[PDB]
Amino acid sequence: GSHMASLDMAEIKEKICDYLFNVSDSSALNLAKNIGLTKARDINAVLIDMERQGDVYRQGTTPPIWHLTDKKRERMQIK
Ligand SMILES: [Cl-]
Ligand SMILES: [Cl-]
Ligand code: NI
Repeated sequence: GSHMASLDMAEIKEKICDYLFNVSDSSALNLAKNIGLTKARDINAVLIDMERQGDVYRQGTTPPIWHLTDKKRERMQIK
């Protein structure tokens, strides 16, 4: 919920990266449905931390839809 340095949170973060990059942009609710419903609070915590760092952004309110940022995609893809 805070333990961003744990193996467990690194695994949730890569599952989020994998989904947002290879599947699509997503609500947090849909990420939990795909990654594991019992991990919703850690998914929310990782998204908030990635947002603070400019690696994802949220779009809209009901619910917000999470997207990879251009800064993050530039580390992953060619222009
Ligand atoms: Cl990542
Ligand atoms: Cl990836
Ligand atoms: Ni934590």
